[PDB]
Amino acid sequence: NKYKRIFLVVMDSVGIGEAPDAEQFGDLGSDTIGHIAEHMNGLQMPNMVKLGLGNIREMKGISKVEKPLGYYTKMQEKSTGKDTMTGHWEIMGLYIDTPFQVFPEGFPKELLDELEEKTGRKIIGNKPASGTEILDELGQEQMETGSLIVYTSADSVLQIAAHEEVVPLDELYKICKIARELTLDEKYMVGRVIARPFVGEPGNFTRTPNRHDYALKPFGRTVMNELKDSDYDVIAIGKISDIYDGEGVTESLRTKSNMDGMDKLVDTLNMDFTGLSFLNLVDFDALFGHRRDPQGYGEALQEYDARLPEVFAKLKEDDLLLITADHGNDPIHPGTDHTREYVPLLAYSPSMKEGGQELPLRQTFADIGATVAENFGVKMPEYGTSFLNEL
Ligand SMILES: O=P([O-])(O)O[C@H]1O[C@H](COP(=O)(O)O)[C@@H](O)[C@H](O)[C@H]1O
Ligand SMILES: [Mn+2]
Ligand SMILES: [Mn+2]
Ligand SMILES: [Mn+2]
Repeated sequence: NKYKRIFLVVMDSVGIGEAPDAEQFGDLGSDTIGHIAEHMNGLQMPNMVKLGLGNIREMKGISKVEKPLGYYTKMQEKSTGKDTMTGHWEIMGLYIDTPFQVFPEGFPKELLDELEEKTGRKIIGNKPASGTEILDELGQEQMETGSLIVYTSADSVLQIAAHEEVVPLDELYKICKIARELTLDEKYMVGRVIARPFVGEPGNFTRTPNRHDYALKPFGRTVMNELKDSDYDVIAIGKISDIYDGEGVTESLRTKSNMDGMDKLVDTLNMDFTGLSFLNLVDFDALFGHRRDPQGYGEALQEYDARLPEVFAKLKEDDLLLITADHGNDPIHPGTDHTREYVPLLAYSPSMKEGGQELPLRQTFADIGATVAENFGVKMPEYGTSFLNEL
């Protein structure tokens, strides 16, 4: 093998400008990093600059360098969707024709009626809301009627909330399994069905740790699947394991923030393993992208960049670092959904003694999976062109 360990970092939603097909998604003028850089009056990311982020595209405070540490380019998404599942599944060697849906006006009547008819329970709510806001509004009604609080977020989820003393956990889990079967439908395909049990009284409701997720498996066997079957290590950090529904994962590390995510990346650098370490930094998307907060987004990027020098110091000669994104989420853009954007790609190894160069534009996210697969000599994915030999 050329590289013993590959460390892949997904900076979630950190796009680098509108894709060629952005108009179809209503995403013209979208530019995640660029608008953040403009808002911040110059983004302070000297370590990403040294890798060659500005060499991909120059933005305010992000300039190009003569000798970048590693190789640089951007990737174009080939799959139909701009959601998290689609992005991550493509990265690992798949092509997804059927996009996952978001529901800013609530779920369609047809789906809710069929869920009512199958469960024998009424449905209240049907709108985007946080866990705290929806329980204060409809929690008391739920307790008194025995109905189900169905709600969503800015992402592709269907959440069902019910009181543990009123609706038993096992009954709530069975309802979510039915909801999962009904949402395996093109008209209303959700990425994740989430059980949201809660306890307490009107005025003081609290969500219990009895939360259960019901996700879909990737539409095809991934490079992660092939690595695991060939006895390689596949360490998932953050929400990576959940996104792939555990497929191809040998070990999973839970994180609570971006800084905690970088701590667990440092933990894997200290581990004697052979294979892939896979990190997702979710804060960019969940906290700032969807909430349209360019200031908080900007600060988070600067906080992330300041952690990189320690990562550079720990990388060995046979280690490869890959930094990318799964889609865009422009914090200065209409609505609450993601943006169809190019994603940056940086590939760095300390063994690159004379630095890196420009790679050809990656026509699919699957080029990463193809590179990972060729490196470890496992079955090549159906989609993607490896850039291993260019490095
Ligand atoms: O808790 P996570 O990170 O798994 O987040 C989970 O629930 C969130 C709701 O947030 P809230 O609690 O404010 O309603 C969703 O947006 C997200 O898709 C889901 O993975
Ligand atoms: Mn848009
Ligand atoms: Mn994402
Ligand atoms: Mn999102």
